[PDB]
Amino acid sequence: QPLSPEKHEEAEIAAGFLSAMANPKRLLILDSLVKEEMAVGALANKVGLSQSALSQHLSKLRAQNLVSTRRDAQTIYYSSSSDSVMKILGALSEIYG
Amino acid sequence: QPLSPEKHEEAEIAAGFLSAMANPKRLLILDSLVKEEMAVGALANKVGLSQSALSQHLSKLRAQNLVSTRRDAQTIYYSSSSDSVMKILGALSEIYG
DNA sequence: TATTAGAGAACCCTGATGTTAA
DNA sequence: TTAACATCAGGGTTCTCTAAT
Repeated sequence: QPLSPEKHEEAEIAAGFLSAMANPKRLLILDSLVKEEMAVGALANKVGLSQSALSQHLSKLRAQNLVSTRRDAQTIYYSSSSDSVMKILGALSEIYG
Repeated sequence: QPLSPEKHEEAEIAAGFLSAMANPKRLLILDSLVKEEMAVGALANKVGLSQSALSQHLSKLRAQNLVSTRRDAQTIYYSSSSDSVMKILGALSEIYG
């Protein structure tokens, strides 16, 4: 028996989320943001990424609703309070010790 | 100030794994294979995939060592007994109910 | 059955241009 | 103007399907 289109739907969404997490630098980002608030520049020096590239990664994380922001003047502070991210990171830390 | 190259590597491996899982059809596949043994044809007909495409996806799953194979000479049976896969799927099913 | 090649799109960098607040 | 980010434009790389007269 073939799978019901709803299962396909679920798999599609889950895959979108996982894909948002399925990148090394993005993973480092989510780790760091889960543990603290950071300015984009500081993030750039923490994952060793350029401002443009990191801003794109952050945009893709925003696309999946994986990060939150607060504004102070010209500086934006990113953080992560996504249950999903913490669950996945938890599983990952259970796997690789 | 920046993350240690060791952390970069950890992130690389974890991201490689997640990338292996970050696909809808592949997710359905890993679900089905985690819960039972199946022949390639049956898999192809339950996830709504062609033989070639499914064979390619399974090739990628094998590349990350997320599945095992058994031969009945003309028929090959795929299965999954990776704790990591079950952890990620567990988290996913914890999220989306 | 697994392997190939190819089209079309998504990815992910660099570098330049936009947006927003002091 | 400067400062901190966002987004655009391009080009190389990677994905995932179909075709295999």
